Amino acid sequence: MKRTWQPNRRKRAKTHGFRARMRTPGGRKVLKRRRQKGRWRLTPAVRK
Amino acid sequence: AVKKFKPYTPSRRFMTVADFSEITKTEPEKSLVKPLKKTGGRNNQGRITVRFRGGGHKRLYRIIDFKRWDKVGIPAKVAAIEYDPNRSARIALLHYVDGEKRYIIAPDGLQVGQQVVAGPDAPIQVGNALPLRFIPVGTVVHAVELEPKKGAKLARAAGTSAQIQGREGDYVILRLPSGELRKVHGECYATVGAVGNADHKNIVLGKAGRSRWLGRRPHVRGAAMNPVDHPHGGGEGRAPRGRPPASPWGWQTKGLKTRKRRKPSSRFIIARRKK
RNA sequence: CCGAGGGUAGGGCCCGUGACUGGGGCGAAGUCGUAACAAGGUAGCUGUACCGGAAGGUGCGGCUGGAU
RNA sequence: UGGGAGAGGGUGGUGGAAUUCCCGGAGUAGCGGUGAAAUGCGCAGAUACCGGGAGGAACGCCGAUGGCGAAGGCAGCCACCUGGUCCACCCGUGACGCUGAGGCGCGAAAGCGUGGGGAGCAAACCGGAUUAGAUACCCGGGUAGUCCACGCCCUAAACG
RNA sequence: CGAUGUCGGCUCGUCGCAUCCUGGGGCUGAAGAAGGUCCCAAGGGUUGGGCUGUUCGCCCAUUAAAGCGGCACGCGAGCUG
RNA sequence: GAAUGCCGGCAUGAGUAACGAUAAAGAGGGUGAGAAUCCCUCUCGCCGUAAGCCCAAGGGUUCCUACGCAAUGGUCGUCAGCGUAGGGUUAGGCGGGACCUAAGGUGAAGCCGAAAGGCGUAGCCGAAGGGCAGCCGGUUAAUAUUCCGGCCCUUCCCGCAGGUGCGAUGGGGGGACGCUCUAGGCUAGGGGGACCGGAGCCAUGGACGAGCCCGGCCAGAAGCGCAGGGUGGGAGGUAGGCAAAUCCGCCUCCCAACAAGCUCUGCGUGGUGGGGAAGCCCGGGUGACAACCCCCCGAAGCCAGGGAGCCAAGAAAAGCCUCUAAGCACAACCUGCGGGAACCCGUACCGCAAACCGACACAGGUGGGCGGGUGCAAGAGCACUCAGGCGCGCGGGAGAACCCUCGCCAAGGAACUCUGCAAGUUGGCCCCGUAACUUCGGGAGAAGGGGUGCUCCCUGGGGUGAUGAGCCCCGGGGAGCCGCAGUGAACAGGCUCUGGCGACUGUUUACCAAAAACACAGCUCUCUGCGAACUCGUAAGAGGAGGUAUAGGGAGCGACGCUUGCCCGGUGCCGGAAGGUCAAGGGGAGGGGUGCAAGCCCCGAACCGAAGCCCCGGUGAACGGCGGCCGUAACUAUAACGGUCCUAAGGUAGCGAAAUUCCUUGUCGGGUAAGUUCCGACCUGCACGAAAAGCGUAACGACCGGAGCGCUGUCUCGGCGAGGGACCCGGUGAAAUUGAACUGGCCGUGAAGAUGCGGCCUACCCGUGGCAGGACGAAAAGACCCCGUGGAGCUUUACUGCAGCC
RNA sequence: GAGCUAGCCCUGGCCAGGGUGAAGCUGGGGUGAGACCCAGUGGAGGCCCGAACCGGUGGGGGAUGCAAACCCCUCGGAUGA
Ligand SMILES: O=C(N[C@H](CO)[C@H](O)c1ccc([N+](=O)[O-])cc1)C(Cl)Cl
Ligand SMILES: [Mg+2]
Ligand SMILES: [Mg+2]
Ligand SMILES: [Mg+2]
Ligand SMILES: [Mg+2]
Ligand SMILES: [Mg+2]
Ligand SMILES: [Mg+2]
Ligand SMILES: [Mg+2]
Ligand SMILES: [Mg+2]
Ligand SMILES: [Mg+2]
Ligand SMILES: [Mg+2]
Ligand SMILES: [Mg+2]
Ligand SMILES: [Mg+2]
Ligand SMILES: [Mg+2]
Ligand SMILES: [Mg+2]
Ligand SMILES: [Mg+2]
Ligand SMILES: [Mg+2]
Ligand SMILES: [Mg+2]
Ligand SMILES: [Mg+2]
Ligand SMILES: [Mg+2]
Ligand SMILES: [Mg+2]
Ligand SMILES: [Mg+2]
Ligand SMILES: [Mg+2]
Ligand SMILES: [Mg+2]
Ligand SMILES: [Mg+2]
Ligand SMILES: [Mg+2]
Ligand SMILES: [Mg+2]
Ligand SMILES: [Mg+2]
Ligand SMILES: [Mg+2]
Ligand SMILES: [Mg+2]
Ligand SMILES: [Mg+2]
Ligand SMILES: [Mg+2]
Ligand SMILES: [Mg+2]
Ligand SMILES: [Mg+2]
Ligand SMILES: [Mg+2]
Ligand SMILES: [Mg+2]
Ligand SMILES: [Mg+2]
Ligand SMILES: [Mg+2]
Ligand SMILES: [Mg+2]
Ligand SMILES: [Mg+2]
Ligand SMILES: [Mg+2]
Ligand SMILES: [Mg+2]
Ligand SMILES: [Mg+2]
Ligand SMILES: [Mg+2]
Ligand SMILES: [Mg+2]
Ligand SMILES: [Mg+2]
Ligand SMILES: [Mg+2]
Ligand SMILES: [Mg+2]
Ligand SMILES: [Mg+2]
Ligand SMILES: [Mg+2]
Ligand SMILES: [Mg+2]
Ligand SMILES: [Mg+2]
Ligand SMILES: [Mg+2]
Ligand SMILES: [Mg+2]
Ligand SMILES: [Mg+2]
Ligand SMILES: [Mg+2]
Ligand SMILES: [Mg+2]
Ligand SMILES: [Mg+2]
Ligand SMILES: [Mg+2]
Ligand SMILES: [Mg+2]
Ligand SMILES: [Mg+2]
Ligand SMILES: [Mg+2]
Ligand SMILES: [Mg+2]
Ligand SMILES: [Mg+2]
Ligand SMILES: [Mg+2]
Ligand SMILES: [Mg+2]
Ligand SMILES: [Mg+2]
Ligand SMILES: [Mg+2]
Ligand SMILES: [Mg+2]
Ligand SMILES: [Mg+2]
Ligand SMILES: [Mg+2]
Ligand SMILES: [Mg+2]
Ligand SMILES: [Mg+2]
Ligand SMILES: [Mg+2]
Ligand SMILES: [Mg+2]
Ligand SMILES: [Mg+2]
Ligand SMILES: [Mg+2]
Ligand SMILES: [Mg+2]
Ligand SMILES: [Mg+2]
Ligand SMILES: [Mg+2]
Ligand SMILES: [Mg+2]
Ligand SMILES: [Mg+2]
Ligand SMILES: [Mg+2]
Ligand SMILES: [Mg+2]
Ligand SMILES: [Mg+2]
Ligand SMILES: [Mg+2]
Ligand SMILES: [Mg+2]
Ligand SMILES: [Mg+2]
Ligand SMILES: [Mg+2]
Ligand SMILES: [Mg+2]
Ligand SMILES: [Mg+2]
Ligand SMILES: [Mg+2]
Ligand SMILES: [Mg+2]
Ligand SMILES: [Mg+2]
Ligand SMILES: [Mg+2]
Ligand SMILES: [Mg+2]
Ligand SMILES: [Mg+2]
Ligand SMILES: [Mg+2]
Ligand SMILES: [Mg+2]
Ligand SMILES: [Mg+2]
Ligand SMILES: [Mg+2]
Ligand SMILES: [Mg+2]
Ligand SMILES: [Mg+2]
Ligand SMILES: [Mg+2]
Ligand SMILES: [Mg+2]
Ligand SMILES: [Mg+2]
Ligand SMILES: [Mg+2]
Ligand SMILES: [Mg+2]
Ligand SMILES: [Mg+2]
Ligand SMILES: [Mg+2]
Ligand SMILES: [Mg+2]
Ligand SMILES: [Mg+2]
Ligand SMILES: [Mg+2]
Ligand SMILES: [Mg+2]
Ligand SMILES: [Mg+2]
Ligand SMILES: [Mg+2]
Ligand SMILES: [Mg+2]
Ligand SMILES: [Mg+2]
Ligand SMILES: [Mg+2]
Ligand SMILES: [Mg+2]
Ligand SMILES: [Mg+2]
Ligand SMILES: [Mg+2]
Ligand SMILES: [Mg+2]
Ligand SMILES: [Mg+2]
Ligand SMILES: [Mg+2]
Ligand SMILES: [Mg+2]
Ligand SMILES: [Mg+2]
Ligand SMILES: [Mg+2]
Ligand SMILES: [Mg+2]
Ligand SMILES: [Mg+2]
Ligand SMILES: [Mg+2]
Ligand SMILES: [Mg+2]
Ligand SMILES: [Mg+2]
Ligand SMILES: [Mg+2]
Ligand SMILES: [Mg+2]
Ligand SMILES: [Mg+2]
Ligand SMILES: [Mg+2]
Ligand SMILES: [Mg+2]
Ligand SMILES: [Mg+2]
Ligand SMILES: [Mg+2]
Ligand SMILES: [Mg+2]
Ligand SMILES: [Mg+2]
Ligand SMILES: [Mg+2]
Ligand SMILES: [Mg+2]
Ligand SMILES: [Mg+2]
Ligand SMILES: [Mg+2]
Ligand SMILES: [Mg+2]
Ligand SMILES: [Mg+2]
Ligand SMILES: [Mg+2]
Ligand SMILES: [Mg+2]
Ligand SMILES: [Mg+2]
Ligand SMILES: [Mg+2]
Ligand SMILES: [Mg+2]
Ligand SMILES: [Mg+2]
Ligand SMILES: [Mg+2]
Ligand SMILES: [Mg+2]
Ligand SMILES: [Mg+2]
Ligand SMILES: [Mg+2]
Ligand SMILES: [Mg+2]
Ligand SMILES: [Mg+2]
Ligand SMILES: [Mg+2]
Ligand SMILES: [Mg+2]
Ligand SMILES: [Mg+2]
Ligand SMILES: [Mg+2]
Ligand SMILES: [Mg+2]
Ligand SMILES: [Mg+2]
Ligand SMILES: [Mg+2]
Ligand SMILES: [Mg+2]
Ligand SMILES: [Mg+2]
Ligand SMILES: [Mg+2]
Ligand SMILES: [Mg+2]
Ligand SMILES: [Mg+2]
Ligand SMILES: [Mg+2]
Ligand SMILES: [Mg+2]
Ligand SMILES: [Mg+2]
Ligand SMILES: [Mg+2]
Ligand SMILES: [Mg+2]
Ligand SMILES: [Mg+2]
Ligand SMILES: [Mg+2]
Ligand SMILES: [Mg+2]
Ligand SMILES: [Mg+2]
Ligand SMILES: [Mg+2]
Ligand SMILES: [Mg+2]
Ligand SMILES: [Mg+2]
Ligand SMILES: [Mg+2]
Ligand SMILES: [Mg+2]
Ligand SMILES: [Mg+2]
Ligand SMILES: [Mg+2]
Ligand SMILES: [Mg+2]
Ligand SMILES: [Mg+2]
Ligand SMILES: [Mg+2]
Ligand SMILES: [Mg+2]
Ligand SMILES: [Mg+2]
Ligand SMILES: [Mg+2]
Ligand SMILES: [Mg+2]
Ligand SMILES: [Mg+2]
Ligand SMILES: [Mg+2]
Ligand SMILES: [Mg+2]
Ligand SMILES: [Mg+2]
Ligand SMILES: [Mg+2]
Ligand SMILES: [Mg+2]
Ligand SMILES: [Mg+2]
Ligand SMILES: [Mg+2]
Ligand SMILES: [Mg+2]
Ligand SMILES: [Mg+2]
Ligand SMILES: [Mg+2]
Ligand SMILES: [Mg+2]
Ligand SMILES: [Mg+2]
Ligand SMILES: [Mg+2]
Ligand SMILES: [Mg+2]
Ligand SMILES: [Mg+2]
Ligand SMILES: [Mg+2]
Ligand SMILES: [Mg+2]
Ligand SMILES: [Mg+2]
Ligand SMILES: [Mg+2]
Ligand SMILES: [Mg+2]
Ligand SMILES: [Mg+2]
Ligand SMILES: [Mg+2]
Ligand SMILES: [Mg+2]
Ligand SMILES: [Mg+2]
Ligand SMILES: [Mg+2]
Ligand SMILES: [Mg+2]
Ligand SMILES: [Mg+2]
Ligand SMILES: [Mg+2]
Ligand SMILES: [Mg+2]
Ligand SMILES: [Mg+2]
Ligand SMILES: [Mg+2]
Ligand SMILES: [Mg+2]
Ligand SMILES: [Mg+2]
Ligand SMILES: [Mg+2]
Ligand SMILES: [Mg+2]
Ligand SMILES: [Mg+2]
Ligand SMILES: [Mg+2]
Ligand SMILES: [Mg+2]
Ligand SMILES: [Mg+2]
Ligand SMILES: [Mg+2]
Ligand SMILES: [Mg+2]
Ligand SMILES: [Mg+2]
Ligand SMILES: [Mg+2]
Ligand SMILES: [Mg+2]
Ligand SMILES: [Mg+2]
Ligand SMILES: [Mg+2]
Ligand SMILES: [Mg+2]
Ligand SMILES: [Mg+2]
Ligand SMILES: [Mg+2]
Ligand SMILES: [Mg+2]
Ligand SMILES: [Mg+2]
Ligand SMILES: [Mg+2]
Ligand SMILES: [Mg+2]
Ligand SMILES: [Mg+2]
Ligand SMILES: [Mg+2]
Ligand SMILES: [Mg+2]
Ligand SMILES: [Mg+2]
Ligand SMILES: [Mg+2]
Ligand SMILES: [Mg+2]
Ligand SMILES: [Mg+2]
Ligand SMILES: [Mg+2]
Ligand SMILES: [Mg+2]
Ligand SMILES: [Mg+2]
Ligand SMILES: [Mg+2]
């Protein structure tokens, strides 16, 4: 049946993407935390 | 002259439609239409603030002339009478001798090819707009401004009208469509006649699908819900109200008045509606 | 081929009968009231409507086949 | 052909008297109601009185033992549309007449549908009183209805 | 109670005997036939339907008879629901 | 040494289940160390509105070639979507961007909020919508509307020539729109040809034939032809289109009007450029100078912005055309022609799936286009087949039980069972015929019956064409033939009677309930005069609504029919400028602390003083409520009638053992051989009852009862047969569970149900296929139940607050 | 976090074939005029049958599954809420 993951590149980029995070107090804290933790990717990769 | 149908489906048995007899032009004036942005009942927050709205037929908004003191003394010809889906009244397309074109609400009895005019000395004739002070007592009017130059506010739906009862200083006394007696300032414009399409109220929608066409989504009784949802929610089996009948938000809904007490316009209302 | 009739299926008219039910007729001396006949003690009657244990009452209009 | 009388019918206007309610003024201890009362209303200011307003329904006098219509029925006043009818003259048609099973239309009230309207009145209903009772008669309230439009109903002591 | 699945049915039996029938008896208010009552006896047998979820019970048509109980009210790692 | 402890390792179950659709395989020949599994050929089977082909998303080298097989592949592997390496994606015209706007998002102005932030007009962003210029063929191992070839086209820049008041982000036009139905003409696609081209074939009884078999086109600029779309021309006036305007709008006049002209598409033709089969021979060659023609069918596509009808009344903006404004008229714009200029990103491959979403090469899920032929009335249905694609990545045997899916069955025919559950039956089309009831539509495919193939003969009308022929479509009558059987296979209602509930089509507990529940048109009450009420928000601001009482919110009821009674004492709500109570505040009689005093400071009575509450009324489709006892009739019985107590008032019409009735399988009647169910009645209704509506109701229902007919493996009562498993052999090889075990029966005992204790009995050691009585078998720290001064949802006249409102 | 699901907003797309035959319109009849009747035309509808598509009624199978909701048979809707 129809499962929950239905990939959509524009959806992915517009929702979790770098510019979405920077636009918002909480999203910037996301970027700030993932930098402090040393994440290699701060944001989900998507082909665009 | 509401039209019936033979019972050739279960729903056609009761359905009635308007006869559309007065309509003479079945496509709108292109320079006068705008896109009418549906809300679904949602506000600028995305939140439903009026329940059970959405899903109706697409409509274009037809701009209407609710001022008419815009063109004092300039007569116009009634070019056509048209269907307007944003309102129960029909609308009349006016060709001013100016060349300008405008829509008004089409009063009852208004004929295509006749002339209307607005102003302090327009004839007292169906379709003409004057300040209220210059309209003789006893006259039936519609599209009544409520305050000078603010736009027609009262008696705009199909069949409705207000009557001029008397005068008092700068104000006239109207009996509104609801039967309330109210003082409206004499410089407020109004239009001789009653609104047309008085048969409108006799239309029998006929089936649930018809309400859906109009953008009306199914209304859920509170008694049909659970207590997380409504004062009337819950109970094993059916249940009477078991408390004073109430809205989803808990306020009482059989009798409880709701007009604000200290509202400044109270000085201008003579008799609240009756019946 | 037609054909007495037999069979299958579905209709129409009539008769009989049926738990129970409706009112009708009748029946020397039952129970309740007293509507009508006198102005019958609220003139009667009337078509209709609503109501009432019951006769009946009341509303609307009509008739005199009503009195003084 | 020339005239006549008439609440004959339909539409639309519009006139005053009265009732009710509302507003203002003035005024105080009751008013109302009956056979007598009581319910009811009234010092939160009624009744009685004056001025204003709103709304519905019915048209006093004239009015009659009257008039009109086929009947049911029709009553302020005005205009318009319209029917029946009578008289004069003796002009025209030339028996073209009578009645009429069916059919069709009309048909008081009450009632029914859908809108409207609602002052007065008032089935139902409530209360007061009377009474052995009083699902009545009398009194205080009062909803349909009574009014308008369209559509039904088609009854009668629709009787001379 | 860190789980012993709980009515009825179906299937499959097996046991007790306070025995429904069949076999053997004594008493009889046992003429005969047919019963009643008690004793001995558990080898075998103990039907098909209507109603109800029903167990049970009533009813129909039969029968030699249409027995009563136990087995976690036998049997859901066998079925049904 | 234990914590259903933690991490890791390794056992048991076990050579056990399984190896993922029952579309299916066999053989020969290659290769290789090794082959059921890789390659080739022949035979067989499966899909074919796909299981084929082309797009979009998503995926991201999986593409092609060489080398290779440790692991991955459910077996094998020489093979592969795997390992290593090399190669491969080419655009002014395809798609997106340098164009437009949609919701929405963002947001100079501006508004709001402790902060973070929230809004917000214009503007900007935003597409699978608008707009915009490329078709056919060839080529590569792998890209192609991209390279090549042929024939077309767009914009930008510059110049030449001609023409014109040129000029815009501003005005106007246009762009520009629904649903259903639909005309004419075409194209796509398809069928046939006794015509044209073709390698060949004659078999096994016959055929050298009007035989068989294969193919018979595609793209094309200008011009031309056919079919369509779009559009009146002139003149005068002019105050409107937020400046101007010759434009547009409005008024008038003349003329034109189912046309025509102009304009723009579609289709046809068209210089020219391509393609071109079977077969035969090693993707290629040949066929081949290939032929490329006629007839018919024919779109849902095209002409298109076409026509008609209808109500629920159907985007925007740019491109484009026109108007003028500053300006400029040595400019500029328009037309034609010529030269130059033309950027960025995508392009491989998978794409109903082994490459996407489901942990897997997973029987699931995934939007658009094409989707051939024949027959069956039609069709995208069904059967078979084309092109193309597959046989589903373990096999080989055997022919037990048992399971699954399937076929048949003597006599019976629901006796099965909670229930005809399940499975039979029926089954398409044509014709005949069809009841109660009804809201007149319906019920209706009611029911029930008849026909159905093939052959010859006669004949009716329509399309194309020509009026005929041919092809094609709908028939009509007569005579025959065969079989058990003619919708001969596949696809395709069993019917009826009668109740309950709900009017109806719809909706729902994703994944145990599809219903009588929700919704529904419709009815009523109620609030709301507009900066409405109400809702979301602290606010600003939104929705309501660019609506205005024939409208909007809330509530109940639930099509329709006939109806909806009595109670306002309590609660609610509505009305009530009196009266009672009433907080802050006003007021300050009169006290007190202190100070030598002036003073400073404190307490404080009457009285004035809102809402609310009290109080007086109203109000039921507001919350709600609608009695008890005793007596009485000339047979008995029962009480129309009476007495009395209480109430705010004592349940009306209608209905009633009911989806409600406890006693209960009430009683009587019907149906049955028999009926706790069903239906009709009665009424002592435990405990119906009138918008939490009452009683009905045609039609409707995968709802729930009861009955009958038809027919059956449901059953008496089972039997046989088929295939997939189970079983055996080769390959690969799990699981929960598990204190250890050398793990029998009885009768007892024991914490009360013992393989493990006692006494007896029985018993050689170890497996394999089976069955499930036990191991109080497994699974899940019982959901029930209780306990915890544990938690959470929900309610209210529990307590106490808060929003909101007064 | 609304790439699942629920509602709404914007913009597109999809629904083989067959059946029934409303209004209107035309004509005929009818009448003083009418209503109205009949035939033809017409093509309405939360109309009917049935694929795609959307569902999920009953039963069976599956139950360490092909699958953490699947499979087979059967069944509802299919121009509309
Ligand atoms: O809870 C169950 N049964 C328990 C066993 O732990 C017990 O046997 C039981 C069964 C039935 C019962 N009853 O009918 O009341 C009570 C307890 C089973 Cl349903 Cl899992
Ligand atoms: Mg889903
Ligand atoms: Mg995307
Ligand atoms: Mg996307
Ligand atoms: Mg997205
Ligand atoms: Mg976002
Ligand atoms: Mg982003
Ligand atoms: Mg911050
Ligand atoms: Mg910050
Ligand atoms: Mg990481
Ligand atoms: Mg790094
Ligand atoms: Mg991140
Ligand atoms: Mg109708
Ligand atoms: Mg009708
Ligand atoms: Mg109209
Ligand atoms: Mg526009
Ligand atoms: Mg809006
Ligand atoms: Mg917004
Ligand atoms: Mg936001
Ligand atoms: Mg709301
Ligand atoms: Mg809404
Ligand atoms: Mg309108
Ligand atoms: Mg409106
Ligand atoms: Mg005013
Ligand atoms: Mg209405
Ligand atoms: Mg609408
Ligand atoms: Mg509604
Ligand atoms: Mg509702
Ligand atoms: Mg509920
Ligand atoms: Mg509920
Ligand atoms: Mg919630
Ligand atoms: Mg709560
Ligand atoms: Mg609550
Ligand atoms: Mg409740
Ligand atoms: Mg409830
Ligand atoms: Mg209840
Ligand atoms: Mg409930
Ligand atoms: Mg209650
Ligand atoms: Mg309440
Ligand atoms: Mg409020
Ligand atoms: Mg009012
Ligand atoms: Mg015989
Ligand atoms: Mg009398
Ligand atoms: Mg008397
Ligand atoms: Mg009398
Ligand atoms: Mg009375
Ligand atoms: Mg007094
Ligand atoms: Mg006083
Ligand atoms: Mg009035
Ligand atoms: Mg004469
Ligand atoms: Mg009357
Ligand atoms: Mg009384
Ligand atoms: Mg007395
Ligand atoms: Mg009244
Ligand atoms: Mg009458
Ligand atoms: Mg326990
Ligand atoms: Mg355990
Ligand atoms: Mg356990
Ligand atoms: Mg013996
Ligand atoms: Mg004897
Ligand atoms: Mg003895
Ligand atoms: Mg024995
Ligand atoms: Mg029994
Ligand atoms: Mg028992
Ligand atoms: Mg019993
Ligand atoms: Mg015997
Ligand atoms: Mg026993
Ligand atoms: Mg016991
Ligand atoms: Mg017991
Ligand atoms: Mg047991
Ligand atoms: Mg058991
Ligand atoms: Mg079980
Ligand atoms: Mg059991
Ligand atoms: Mg067990
Ligand atoms: Mg067990
Ligand atoms: Mg220890
Ligand atoms: Mg341990
Ligand atoms: Mg632990
Ligand atoms: Mg561990
Ligand atoms: Mg380790
Ligand atoms: Mg481990
Ligand atoms: Mg290990
Ligand atoms: Mg082992
Ligand atoms: Mg084993
Ligand atoms: Mg296994
Ligand atoms: Mg497996
Ligand atoms: Mg299959
Ligand atoms: Mg199979
Ligand atoms: Mg072979
Ligand atoms: Mg091999
Ligand atoms: Mg090998
Ligand atoms: Mg082989
Ligand atoms: Mg091969
Ligand atoms: Mg095919
Ligand atoms: Mg991937
Ligand atoms: Mg390998
Ligand atoms: Mg290997
Ligand atoms: Mg290696
Ligand atoms: Mg492997
Ligand atoms: Mg695998
Ligand atoms: Mg090798
Ligand atoms: Mg490549
Ligand atoms: Mg190119
Ligand atoms: Mg550039
Ligand atoms: Mg833009
Ligand atoms: Mg600012
Ligand atoms: Mg900010
Ligand atoms: Mg954006
Ligand atoms: Mg953009
Ligand atoms: Mg685009
Ligand atoms: Mg392009
Ligand atoms: Mg081209
Ligand atoms: Mg190519
Ligand atoms: Mg337009
Ligand atoms: Mg438009
Ligand atoms: Mg569009
Ligand atoms: Mg429409
Ligand atoms: Mg056509
Ligand atoms: Mg072509
Ligand atoms: Mg064809
Ligand atoms: Mg061509
Ligand atoms: Mg001008
Ligand atoms: Mg050659
Ligand atoms: Mg299509
Ligand atoms: Mg088109
Ligand atoms: Mg816009
Ligand atoms: Mg110059
Ligand atoms: Mg020019
Ligand atoms: Mg650039
Ligand atoms: Mg490519
Ligand atoms: Mg592909
Ligand atoms: Mg598929
Ligand atoms: Mg696809
Ligand atoms: Mg693949
Ligand atoms: Mg993969
Ligand atoms: Mg997942
Ligand atoms: Mg596989
Ligand atoms: Mg798959
Ligand atoms: Mg073909
Ligand atoms: Mg067919
Ligand atoms: Mg296979
Ligand atoms: Mg397959
Ligand atoms: Mg074997
Ligand atoms: Mg067979
Ligand atoms: Mg056979
Ligand atoms: Mg048989
Ligand atoms: Mg039978
Ligand atoms: Mg039989
Ligand atoms: Mg049976
Ligand atoms: Mg049995
Ligand atoms: Mg059942
Ligand atoms: Mg049954
Ligand atoms: Mg069958
Ligand atoms: Mg069939
Ligand atoms: Mg019948
Ligand atoms: Mg019939
Ligand atoms: Mg019947
Ligand atoms: Mg019936
Ligand atoms: Mg009928
Ligand atoms: Mg038939
Ligand atoms: Mg025949
Ligand atoms: Mg044959
Ligand atoms: Mg069928
Ligand atoms: Mg229903
Ligand atoms: Mg329901
Ligand atoms: Mg009902
Ligand atoms: Mg109903
Ligand atoms: Mg309903
Ligand atoms: Mg439907
Ligand atoms: Mg659930
Ligand atoms: Mg569910
Ligand atoms: Mg679930
Ligand atoms: Mg289920
Ligand atoms: Mg349920
Ligand atoms: Mg259903
Ligand atoms: Mg529901
Ligand atoms: Mg309903
Ligand atoms: Mg109703
Ligand atoms: Mg109403
Ligand atoms: Mg707020
Ligand atoms: Mg707005
Ligand atoms: Mg409303
Ligand atoms: Mg509303
Ligand atoms: Mg409902
Ligand atoms: Mg009826
Ligand atoms: Mg009360
Ligand atoms: Mg009261
Ligand atoms: Mg009260
Ligand atoms: Mg106060
Ligand atoms: Mg109560
Ligand atoms: Mg009460
Ligand atoms: Mg006596
Ligand atoms: Mg009554
Ligand atoms: Mg009863
Ligand atoms: Mg009942
Ligand atoms: Mg019930
Ligand atoms: Mg009850
Ligand atoms: Mg009972
Ligand atoms: Mg019982
Ligand atoms: Mg019985
Ligand atoms: Mg009987
Ligand atoms: Mg009884
Ligand atoms: Mg209630
Ligand atoms: Mg009923
Ligand atoms: Mg019914
Ligand atoms: Mg019915
Ligand atoms: Mg249904
Ligand atoms: Mg159903
Ligand atoms: Mg039965
Ligand atoms: Mg039968
Ligand atoms: Mg069997
Ligand atoms: Mg077999
Ligand atoms: Mg062996
Ligand atoms: Mg092995
Ligand atoms: Mg392996
Ligand atoms: Mg041990
Ligand atoms: Mg040991
Ligand atoms: Mg052992
Ligand atoms: Mg042993
Ligand atoms: Mg013990
Ligand atoms: Mg023991
Ligand atoms: Mg032992
Ligand atoms: Mg030992
Ligand atoms: Mg010992
Ligand atoms: Mg021992
Ligand atoms: Mg021992
Ligand atoms: Mg032993
Ligand atoms: Mg073995
Ligand atoms: Mg074994
Ligand atoms: Mg066992
Ligand atoms: Mg067992
Ligand atoms: Mg066990
Ligand atoms: Mg245990
Ligand atoms: Mg056990
Ligand atoms: Mg478990
Ligand atoms: Mg625990
Ligand atoms: Mg526990
Ligand atoms: Mg637990
Ligand atoms: Mg307990
Ligand atoms: Mg405590
Ligand atoms: Mg404690
Ligand atoms: Mg606690
Ligand atoms: Mg809590
Ligand atoms: Mg979503
Ligand atoms: Mg998605
Ligand atoms: Mg469809
Ligand atoms: Mg169709
Ligand atoms: Mg037919
Ligand atoms: Mg027809
Ligand atoms: Mg027409
Ligand atoms: Mg339909
Ligand atoms: Mg049909
Ligand atoms: Mg589904
Ligand atoms: Mg299913
Ligand atoms: Mg079945
Ligand atoms: Mg499962
Ligand atoms: Mg399935
Ligand atoms: Mg199926
Ligand atoms: Mg269907
Ligand atoms: Mg269809």
